[PDB]
Amino acid sequence: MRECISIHVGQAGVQIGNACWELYCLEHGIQPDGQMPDDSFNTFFSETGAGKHVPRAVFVDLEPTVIDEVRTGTYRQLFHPEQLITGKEDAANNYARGHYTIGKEIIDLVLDRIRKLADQCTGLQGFLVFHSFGGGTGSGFTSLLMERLSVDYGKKSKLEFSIYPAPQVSTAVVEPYNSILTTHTTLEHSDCAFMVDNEAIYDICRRNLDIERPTYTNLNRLISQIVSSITASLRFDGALNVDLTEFQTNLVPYPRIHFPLATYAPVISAEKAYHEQLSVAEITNACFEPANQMVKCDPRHGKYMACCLLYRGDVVPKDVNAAIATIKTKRSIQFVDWCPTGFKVGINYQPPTVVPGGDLAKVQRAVCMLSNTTAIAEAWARLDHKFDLMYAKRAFVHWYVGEGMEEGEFSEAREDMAALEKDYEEVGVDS
Amino acid sequence: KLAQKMESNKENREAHFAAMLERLQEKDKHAEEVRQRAIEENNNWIKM
Amino acid sequence: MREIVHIQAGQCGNQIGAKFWEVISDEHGIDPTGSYHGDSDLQLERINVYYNEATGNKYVPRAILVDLEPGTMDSVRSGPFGQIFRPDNFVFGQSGAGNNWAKGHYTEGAELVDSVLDVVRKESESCDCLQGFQLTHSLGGGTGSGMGTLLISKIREEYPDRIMNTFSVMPSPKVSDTVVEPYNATLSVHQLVENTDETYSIDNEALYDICFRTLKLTTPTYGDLNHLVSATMSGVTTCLRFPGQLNADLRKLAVNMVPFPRLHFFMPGFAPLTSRGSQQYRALTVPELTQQMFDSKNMMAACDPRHGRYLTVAAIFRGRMSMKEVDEQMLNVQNKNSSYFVEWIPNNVKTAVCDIPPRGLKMSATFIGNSTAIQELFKRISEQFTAMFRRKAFLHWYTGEGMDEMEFTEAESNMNDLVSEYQQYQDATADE
Ligand SMILES: Nc1nc2c(ncn2[C@@H]2O[C@H](COP(=O)(O)OP(=O)(O)OP(=O)(O)O)[C@@H](O)[C@H]2O)c(=O)[nH]1
Ligand SMILES: Nc1nc2c(ncn2[C@@H]2O[C@H](COP(=O)(O)OP(=O)(O)O)[C@@H](O)[C@H]2O)c(=O)[nH]1
Ligand SMILES: [Mg+2]
Repeated sequence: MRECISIHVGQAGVQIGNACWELYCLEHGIQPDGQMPDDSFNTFFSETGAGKHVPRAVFVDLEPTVIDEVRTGTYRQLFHPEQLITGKEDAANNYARGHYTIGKEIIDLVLDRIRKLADQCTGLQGFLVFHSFGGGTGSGFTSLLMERLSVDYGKKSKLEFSIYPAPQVSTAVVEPYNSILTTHTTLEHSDCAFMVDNEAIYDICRRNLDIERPTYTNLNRLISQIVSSITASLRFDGALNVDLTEFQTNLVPYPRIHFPLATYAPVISAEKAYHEQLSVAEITNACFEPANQMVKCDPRHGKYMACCLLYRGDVVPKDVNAAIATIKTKRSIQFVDWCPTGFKVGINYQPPTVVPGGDLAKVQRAVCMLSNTTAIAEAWARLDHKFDLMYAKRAFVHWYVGEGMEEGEFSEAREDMAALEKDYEEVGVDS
Repeated sequence: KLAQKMESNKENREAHFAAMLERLQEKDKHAEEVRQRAIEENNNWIKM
Repeated sequence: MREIVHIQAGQCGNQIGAKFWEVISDEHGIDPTGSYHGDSDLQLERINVYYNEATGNKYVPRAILVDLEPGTMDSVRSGPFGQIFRPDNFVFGQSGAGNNWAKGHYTEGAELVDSVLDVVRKESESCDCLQGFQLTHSLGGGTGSGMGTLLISKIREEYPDRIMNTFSVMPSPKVSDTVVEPYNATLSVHQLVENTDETYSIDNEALYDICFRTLKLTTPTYGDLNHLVSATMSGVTTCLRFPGQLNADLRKLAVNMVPFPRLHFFMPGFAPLTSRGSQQYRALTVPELTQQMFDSKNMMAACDPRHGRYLTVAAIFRGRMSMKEVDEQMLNVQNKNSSYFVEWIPNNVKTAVCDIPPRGLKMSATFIGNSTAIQELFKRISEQFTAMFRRKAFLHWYTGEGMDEMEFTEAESNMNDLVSEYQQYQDATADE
């Protein structure tokens, strides 16, 4: 019934996956061995003959290090060994190695495992793909996998949770190249993609959680909370829900314009105790503050095409409508002329669950806003400019060419990004 | 679509390593040549 | 990506290589018998990058020791950690190279090369996932220089897809054992430009100047110079041998450091500068460590970094310190010294912090820079070369081995092209 397969690619994808699956287990009361003392959680967890609950997920990395930690860690019994796939040699921060050289060796094995998971589904909705833009596996292997999934799965829904690179936490000078190459190749294969800018997350951890030097553990716990908000509607049966198809219908007006901006509230430090409890009005107001965004950009300089508000916990429809009405009186929120119905609201009964010993405080109510704004084009522009700086000198290009890539592929990828930026511009113009 | 992208890739890495060994094998053909020359001139010296 | 195969060639190569193995064995808590006696799990996490695990608790360096002369090998075996090495891995000739690149590259070296490849193949086929090779050698001699570059070419032929890394010691008139060093160096540089993926330019001119001027050692010995080399080699390999995010393997390091294939010559830097005896010392804070990155006094290549621009920089901080302070200090240096970093390579300075400091120091910093200022080192060699070549001085030593004048002209022209290439990117602008 309505199953969703989660695929975690490369270090970023695998590590975010660890955070997501840890949180899902806490939310559904599943122990680290798969035992548990609703029924919608079955969309994400299959059940064995021994009453054990197994994530409907595949973890893939071209190097074994990251996944080796999962298979030695607290949740080693949660996953069956066959769903944790590792190669020997990584993609060395090279899209060409991930997509071609190294990727081509493990691709058939990964698809065979996904096929086995799909065979356990009676109503497979589609896939959720988690990866970084910057790493060779996250970029190269993901686009290879996305292409192969379109072949094997016809027109089955594919949603992404993409880690947009940040210099504060960047590991490669070539991340802009890998980001543009993966975006070009994956664009025609993805139905909806939620970008997570590592700088936005880094700044929220510093500002809201008082973490001087945020680590991936800090970043992922916060990311996991937003992913859980987006997936709660699939894993629980509330008063107001949204399936794989309804997300796309409400937020995606054109095939290529499939990048919603996520904004989460409240993000409160596990200290204080006075900084709560926030009302529905207060958390809703926080969604329109650029400081709570998952991607750095300015919506006041862009136009909205769709706004989805996903509430969780002690929330009443009357409270929500009152909050939306006051926000509507703040003239500053502009929508495109071809869009009337702006607000789609969902309420899920369960208050946000936090990881014990985590940085986040327990709150009675939280909200995740998914908005399709033309302001997200600013994130593409920043990436495209960094690409152009290096590409004008062909700096580092030899690494890709050496792996069998052609320079024409770089021009093609960049032209496609120029067309994407042009699409966001065309969409914001009035008729 | 992918077949004529990865085959066009496998061809463009076989070439970027063909041009390697081919042009770094004559780098042994020359090291044989001046090396033959090394004791050849030494021999025709004793010829005088 | 796991195993690195280490090769030591010639007098200098073996001397520096032996010191590298005693320094890293001490850091990884390995004694001269191969037994681990340390007390930190970090020491063993990536032990397999440099050591093979032999029967039981023992660790053996994945090192091949090469020389055309037997004496150096005996000195290594007799040394402190001499017994740690694999006996079968010592490959030595009886007929030396006599500080002649031609003997090392074409004659005597060619006769020994196959015996060396046999040992490197044994080590390589044992590997789960071979990253590539690491060679330590001098460029001024005959074995390290000529045979070393011959080995690079032969290994490259059999392993064309593996990373080729070198620690190449540049000759200097200040610490010279032969008048022909400019010829040997030029002939070797020609080989390295074409055959390596990354080369650490370890300059004896800079090492001598540090010992004499900074360490106040009136008469520096190879022992004094080698103490700076081993501190540098330990620093630049930190990322490969301990758990980390940045430049964790040879390929990731190359991908982050090499924007253009030929421009793969690194200028290493180290802070604080210490002498063998100096086990004092009480100093070095984070702002102090960071300031020495632009300090010409701390460079292992005799070039002023302020005379050029950094294409890419890798900086490794070692010891117990604040990661926040390191990030602030590193950003400050790039903002203040904007003009010494190329604008067309965004976020080109990458930093890593390792909790384990090197021996004797509580805090240290290692810099790996790909700077256009390295052209000063190559210009110095070209001018010394031309002074001799103009008069065809000592050419009979090389032509007598079967070499032709053209090879000399070609090597020189290739090295001048390299200088011209550095100058081109030094002058390039992000005007687009
Ligand atoms: N948020 C977050 N970002 C991460 C994490 N790990 C890596 N990243 C980011 O992803 C990029 C680096 O790519 P990786 O995922 O580490 O690399 P990879 O996919 O394993 O690919 P290769 O190692 O090259 O084979 C950088 O922008 C990092 O900041 C993580 O756990 N969380
Ligand atoms: N730093 C350093 N340089 C050395 C050492 N031994 C020799 N050299 C230098 O290496 C060059 C001479 O080459 P050498 O290694 O002795 O000759 P080979 O045995 O034929 O490789 C000159 O530039 C010397 O100054 C040493 O132990 N340390
Ligand atoms: Mg990785």
